[PDB]
Amino acid sequence: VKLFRASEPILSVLMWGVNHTINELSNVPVPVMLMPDDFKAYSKIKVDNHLFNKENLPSRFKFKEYCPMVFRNLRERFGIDDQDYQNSVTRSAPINRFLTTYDRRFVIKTVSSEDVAEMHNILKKYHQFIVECHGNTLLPQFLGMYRLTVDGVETYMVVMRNVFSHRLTVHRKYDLKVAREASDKEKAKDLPTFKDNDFLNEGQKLHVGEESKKNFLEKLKRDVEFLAQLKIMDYSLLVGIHDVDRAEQPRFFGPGEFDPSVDVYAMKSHESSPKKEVYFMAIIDILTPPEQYSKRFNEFMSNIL
Amino acid sequence: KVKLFRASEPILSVLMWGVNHTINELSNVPVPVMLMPDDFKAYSKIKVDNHLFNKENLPSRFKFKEYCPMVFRNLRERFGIDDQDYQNSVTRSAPINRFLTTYDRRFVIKTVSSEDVAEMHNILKKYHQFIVECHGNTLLPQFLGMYRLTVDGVETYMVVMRNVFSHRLTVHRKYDLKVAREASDKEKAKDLPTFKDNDFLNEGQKLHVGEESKKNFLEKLKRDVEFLAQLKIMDYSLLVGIHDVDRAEQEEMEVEERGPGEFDPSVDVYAMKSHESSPKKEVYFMAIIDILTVNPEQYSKRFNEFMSNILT
Ligand SMILES: Nc1nc(N)c2ncn([C@@H]3O[C@H](COP(=O)(O)OP(=O)(O)OP(=O)(O)O)[C@@H](O)[C@H]3O)c2n1
Ligand SMILES: Nc1nc(N)c2ncn([C@@H]3O[C@H](COP(=O)(O)OP(=O)(O)O)[C@@H](O)[C@H]3O)c2n1
Repeated sequence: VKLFRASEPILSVLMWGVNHTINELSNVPVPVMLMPDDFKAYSKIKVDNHLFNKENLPSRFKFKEYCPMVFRNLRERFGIDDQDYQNSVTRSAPINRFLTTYDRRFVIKTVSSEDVAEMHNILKKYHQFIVECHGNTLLPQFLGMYRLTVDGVETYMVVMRNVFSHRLTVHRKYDLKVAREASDKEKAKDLPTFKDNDFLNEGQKLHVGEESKKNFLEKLKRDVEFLAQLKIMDYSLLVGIHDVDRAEQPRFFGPGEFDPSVDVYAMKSHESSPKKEVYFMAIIDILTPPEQYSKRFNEFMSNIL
Repeated sequence: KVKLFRASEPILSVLMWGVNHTINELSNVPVPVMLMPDDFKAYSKIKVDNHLFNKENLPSRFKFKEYCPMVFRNLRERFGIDDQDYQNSVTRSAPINRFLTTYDRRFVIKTVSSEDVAEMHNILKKYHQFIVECHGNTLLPQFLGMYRLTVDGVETYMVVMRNVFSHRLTVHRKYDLKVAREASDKEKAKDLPTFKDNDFLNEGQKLHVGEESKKNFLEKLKRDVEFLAQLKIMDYSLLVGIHDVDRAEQEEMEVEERGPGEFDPSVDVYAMKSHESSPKKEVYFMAIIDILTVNPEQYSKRFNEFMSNILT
């Protein structure tokens, strides 16, 4: 029995709605191809119960899913099974607006109306790019877009795949994009989002060796050249470090052990490295709309190995 | 596994979608220890506005409303009907025939008026109490769900109930029994006509069910019609259908050119096998119908006296 019991009611609706839309979709055949109307399409349901099923859901709420055929195909192209997607959203309420599924596999971010407009303006070219690189990309991986209405207030959310491991703790984090640095305020939280400058003054490097590095650089170049060819900028590269040794301090998951089909942004450290670490790296914040930025970004990221 | 909801008309496509949706939603709702009064005033409503999406068989825009869903789910249980069976008979394939039956001939769906829905509401508490007191064994209609469909801004009310006839045994002749009424020359020349009382009397058909079957039938008919009278209900009928075992044998064999008279009382719940010493081997289906509405007490008495006189 799925009760959709959640930390907040909007989360109960998110769970009900992803459950509902994924079931609905399972009755819609998979097309030979997507058509242009699939990029202008939407699913909308309005719920007015009365003295019924009110234990965990509101009696009245609205759920809208944008481009359901497109995002279903994207999910497939990212290797994500539709029932797995549904289970991570509905088996248990998401947690900590910014959320993750109970199982830490997927991320749910509240977004603006404008960001939705921007996702639409870029969706056809983004889908075409996803297919051209066979799902192997450092860009955000959008798995669904939804509009929730509960108490006459609309809330937009985008579900995408996590950059970090769903099982390996990320010990330090950096956000790379002038000069930007972390506040005495930011620096005082548990795991701070340190910006570029503080990572430079710290002097950490990531040794992945030539073989890994070459193909990684290939993929980063492809992504930023695409984002430039769409005149998008102010995007960042998010990078997280996991120290196996620190993690140390009946089937047992091993130390620094992970599944690359699941933690798709992860890389093991090279043999010639100071500490044994695992790294997660991917591009973020790509919905706020120059080409020159592509150049500075790629050169910046280039000098770490 | 894919359900397409393909139907000859959009209303049936919505019917199938809605029974599917409501039975699934219900599957996440715990089954209560008992019903509460709010369950008799409750309803579920969904409104669907798709756009350039999922348009092959469903309208892009439609609404579906289910009345007292907890109650009809309990009724489903008390009639021995599984919810998964219910949804499958309605949604594996479009129903056929407004008044229609599911593809598998198990269940019947009748359009009704708004007033019929109000009347079902006013009587539902006492009807549920009656169903539970008789452990589901009754000749009355067995209501399994009540729905309101809106397609092209038009509301259509529908009641799902169990078929009086067998889902496997062919009904060869049928009557509607309650002054004097008979079947029209229009009716009398139709495929399987609805013969009224007078044609049954002038024809002189009788039903040989043997003593024990007759006695149990008359006992439950008395309980049922006293209930309907205690509800000041009238204009209801007794529906009667005849299956000739020997004829069914021949017509299976004749389609072959190009057991017999056995049935499941768990499934064909209005059915009765013919007495051992009976001219022909027959099966009978009999039930009360049309109860969503000169004196009701006299109606009960006369109805019971009449129907008493058509059995052996
Ligand atoms: N005795 C009783 N108890 C109830 N609990 C009950 N419930 C409904 N009925 C009646 O049937 C109609 C159903 O559609 P409703 O009219 O209710 O549908 P609703 O009111 O949402 O919107 P509409 O105005 O667009 O139709 C009602 O107007 C009544 O005529 C009820 N009757
Ligand atoms: N096999 C079967 N099983 C049932 N449960 C069942 N219930 C009702 N019928 C039909 O309802 C109508 C009476 O109901 P009513 O609306 O007053 O007359 P019509 O307008 O339809 O002529 C008649 O056609 C009955 O034969 C049924 N047939």
